[PDB]
Amino acid sequence: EARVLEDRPLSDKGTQVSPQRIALRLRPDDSKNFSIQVRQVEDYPVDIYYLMDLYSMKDDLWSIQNLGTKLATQMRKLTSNLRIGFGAFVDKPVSPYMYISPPEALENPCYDMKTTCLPMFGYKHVLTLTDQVTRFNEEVKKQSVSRNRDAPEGGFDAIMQATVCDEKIGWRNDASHLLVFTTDAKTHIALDGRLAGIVQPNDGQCHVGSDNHYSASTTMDYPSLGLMTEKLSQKNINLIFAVTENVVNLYQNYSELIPGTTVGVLSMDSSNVLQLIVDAYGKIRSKVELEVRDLPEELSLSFNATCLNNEVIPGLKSCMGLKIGDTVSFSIEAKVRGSFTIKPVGFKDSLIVQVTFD
Amino acid sequence: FNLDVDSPAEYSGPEGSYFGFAVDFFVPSASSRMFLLVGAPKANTTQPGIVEGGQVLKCDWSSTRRCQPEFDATGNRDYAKDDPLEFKSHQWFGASVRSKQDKILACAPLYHWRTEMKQEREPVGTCFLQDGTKTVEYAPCRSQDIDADGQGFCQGGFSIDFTKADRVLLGGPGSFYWQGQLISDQVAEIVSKYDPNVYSIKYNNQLATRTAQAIFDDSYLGYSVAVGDFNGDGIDDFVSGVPRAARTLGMVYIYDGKNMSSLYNFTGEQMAAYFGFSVAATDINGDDYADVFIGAPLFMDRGSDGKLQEVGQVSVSLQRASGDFQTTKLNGFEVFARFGSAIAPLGDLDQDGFNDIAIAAPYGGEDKKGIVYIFNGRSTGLNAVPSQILEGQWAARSMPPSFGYSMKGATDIDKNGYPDLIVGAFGVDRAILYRARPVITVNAGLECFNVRFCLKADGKGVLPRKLNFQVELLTISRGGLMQCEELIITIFMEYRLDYRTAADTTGLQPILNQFTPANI
Repeated sequence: EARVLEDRPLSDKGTQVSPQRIALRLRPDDSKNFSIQVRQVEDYPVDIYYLMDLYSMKDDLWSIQNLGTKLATQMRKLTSNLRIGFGAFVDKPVSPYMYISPPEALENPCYDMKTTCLPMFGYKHVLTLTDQVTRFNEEVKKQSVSRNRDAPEGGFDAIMQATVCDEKIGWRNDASHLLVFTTDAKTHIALDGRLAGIVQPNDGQCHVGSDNHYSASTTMDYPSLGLMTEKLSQKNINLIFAVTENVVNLYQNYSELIPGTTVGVLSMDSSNVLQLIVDAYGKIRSKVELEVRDLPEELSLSFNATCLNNEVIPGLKSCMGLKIGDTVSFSIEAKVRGSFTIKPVGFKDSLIVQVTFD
Repeated sequence: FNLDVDSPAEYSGPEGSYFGFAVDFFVPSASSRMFLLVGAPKANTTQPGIVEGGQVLKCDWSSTRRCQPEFDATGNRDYAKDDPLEFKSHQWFGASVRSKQDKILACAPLYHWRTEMKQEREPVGTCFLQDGTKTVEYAPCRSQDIDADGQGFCQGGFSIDFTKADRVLLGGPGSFYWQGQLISDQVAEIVSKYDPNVYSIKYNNQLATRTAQAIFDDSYLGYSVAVGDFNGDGIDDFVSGVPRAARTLGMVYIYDGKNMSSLYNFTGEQMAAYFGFSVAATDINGDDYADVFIGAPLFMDRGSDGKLQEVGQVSVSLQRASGDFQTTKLNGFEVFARFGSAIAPLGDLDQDGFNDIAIAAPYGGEDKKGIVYIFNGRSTGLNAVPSQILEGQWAARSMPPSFGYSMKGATDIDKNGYPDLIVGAFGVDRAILYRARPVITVNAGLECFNVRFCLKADGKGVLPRKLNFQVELLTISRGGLMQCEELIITIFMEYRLDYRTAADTTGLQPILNQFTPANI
């Protein structure tokens, strides 16, 4: 049987899944049917953590000088709780990535072109998620750029640390999380660290201390596409690849390996990031897909999506064709042959299925 | 299945010194011993003014089990007063350690030096060669082609492998804007053209790859290397892994051992899977050709329902006479186990007539202590299912134990007829040795009530003359004819071999075959 045991209405404006705690009870070698009802709530709170990459991106800093105000003017038209954060990364400050050759390049890595630059840093958390959009502006003016010898950078370290650090970044427990990722170069994927002498795998723990720097840059290797995926779904974070036109195809293929990621064509000076993010909101909340945790090994479940207008799509667990928010339903079977959680990707609401075998 | 687990040889080292990052045997053609060359790339030497240079240690097998290291005993050299030339500190001496007869090639990839022209630091990479009483330094990438545009950031000695004709092959994945490079020089040329005053040596038989276009930028050619025949002649060919090969998919290049032309290329399937992290060339089906084994520890297999889980993947390619390859992939077992990290050939582990291979997952199993898988090849390829499971025994201390990240096989240290395996666990800075127990095969018999139960046995290598079995129905000579007795519905008999008496001085208890039954 399947006792509902809990059900609250799909909330009108900013509860998303209708049944909260079903009470499955299976005789061996049998299967019954579930129920689900997603509701993309309009005007849901939004948090945007602007993870930027700063030498070829020095013009981007000037072109996004007033971004928080332009964000607020064009984001409060679809939400009422908006928070902005800022973080930066270049690459690990270790040997085969940074200019340590001249004795004065540790302090000024750009002592070749006759200018000034910041010493290279691994990951920097600058601004926590605040509702004050002017703090974004006044903190982004105090940002300069650094220089790295290699072409690939430490982007995945920054994404990982932003995802796992929760008090430092201040992702709300009840919010729609957007992570922006703007860069114009490739990335040093996992295992790109024994060239630098780093062979200790990433653990997932967050090491941004009170100094706001990733303290394990020269001690731990880059994260992989599995550790990142395992942590991007645990904390329900959506990642947007605001990359240039020379890295779009590269980051599109990484995107089609992690659920909940998209790409955007970031201009040469990040002069179209507002429209990019706004369109990325309508491309992140337009897709509803379901993912499972802690499924018993002796259980197998099918997924019959019923979306659009009373469709009978036989097998898909995800639906395309949502504009802002729609009420779609997926039926479920579950065979035993002798707590498991159903939840959408990017949201905390779930159907906690209670299973008791008799 | 024949590897011992009960009593393995252990080998410790300095704390946090990465003892076991490189493991290799040391068989000399000048004596009657077999030592263990184990590298500790983060150890502290007695060189004055050098911190964490690293060292390579020789470990005795039949002794008090002591371990003692001297490729160099000098500090930084001086190019003009008040400024040094090289900086051997934190140089990772011991990241690679190879051996062939009385030759020991130990390299420090993260070695820096001040190029004569500017005043800078460049990880060119350094190596050291020892042929007995003569030890020499080998730095092919320490040339006048400087900076990242040349061989300045070469990281030479990252991966090395000897050649059957003494044509050692070097891979440095940072040469020419990290496009990667491979360098092969004769051992005769290395020792002959060696001075302590000439920094750049041009040699004469320099087989080196040259720079390509900017499309192949940051590809890391030279991550791993191997030697094997793939053109048809007698000269071994260089197989190298390119994990970031221009789309991070991963490619593997096979060059030639004579003029170094592009012979064969492989390509990966999943991006950021590291197709080419480790390579190994051997024969797994006994056709006298050379097979290839490319590891992809970060491959993300599609799970049962719809999920992608990272388990690792090793690609098995079988050489054919026409040059084409037959490819078959075997996926990892555990999640985040890095299966396909250290593929070490073992030779004839059980002397079944076909060579066997070892694939290790350094971060998989119980408490992620590392597990080594053993595979035995047939004349169809190799068995998909593992033949033995090896497990770590030391819990992680600060660092992951990383058991199985470094391995080396196909060498008999007992001279007992079966080769042996050495496994390095640098996280717990331990090195371990497993001895292949001898293998016996038994053919059974059992052809008023008249019953007659027969049995005979045989094996290879060192083995006691007579084996005491134990048979009950409900001493047999090794190599003799069918010995049996006759004494006067299902009738059941079993033969349980007496391992304890069939042991030897150390004990090396023999093992029975794999497919043989015991109940009839």
